[PDB]
Parts: sequence; C-alpha cells; structure tokens
Amino acid sequence: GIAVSDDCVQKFNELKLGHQHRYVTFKMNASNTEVVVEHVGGPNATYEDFKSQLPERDCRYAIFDYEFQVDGGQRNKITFILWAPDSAPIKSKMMYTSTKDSIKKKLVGIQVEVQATDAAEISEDAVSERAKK
Repeated sequence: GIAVSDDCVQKFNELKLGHQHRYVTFKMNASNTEVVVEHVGGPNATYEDFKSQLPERDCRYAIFDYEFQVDGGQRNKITFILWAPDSAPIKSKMMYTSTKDSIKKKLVGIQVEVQATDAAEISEDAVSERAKK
C-alpha cells in the first residue's frame, strides 16, 4: 500500500494552519511507494499558476486554499482535488484513485472535494462553483 510522506502533512499544515501557501500539489514518487510534495504555491500564487502546470496525461492530488467573497465578506475553503484526466494511463488512474482515501484522511480539515477528469472540470469556474455551494 502506497504511503503518504510526512512532508505532505507538513506542507498541508503550513497551508491550513499558517496560511503559508495558496496550494500544494502532490504526486507519486519515482518508486510509486509514497505520495510526495510536488509543487508549493506561495500565498499570492493564482488559480492559473496551479492549473496551468497539471500534466495532461498523468494524475495529481492537490490542496487549494480557495478564497472568495460572499456579500463582501471573505471566505476560504480548503479544497482537495483529484486531477485524473481520462488520457492518463490506466495504471496511473488506478494508483491515484486507490490511494485517494489514504491521503485525504491524513489531511485533516478538508472542506471541499473536487474530482476533475478534463480541462472543463478543473476550470476555476468549476472549483468556485463547488467551493461556495
């Protein structure tokens, strides 16, 4: 069973507790034995900084601290994202789907979950719609 590295939780806690990162992405390590931190986005990194780097033919996990306004007040939603494009190899989708429960349960405090399989499903409009639901 693929493990989740401690650093994943550390970076997540930095985002969740310290508001230190706008987002963190995660990927399987070279040996497919552990989930590891891939990218760390600074507090002022944009939704596009995150989305533009997702691989067309591989899967990723991510946490995005999604900020929006409701009636002029600020809100945030810790959003977990499974990026699993249809064009990824079946092996890869298999690995990331079957490990999804393990990583989510270690990242305590997720408020919103999104599973995206194509460009429209990972659009900011899609995440935003799900975050203020």
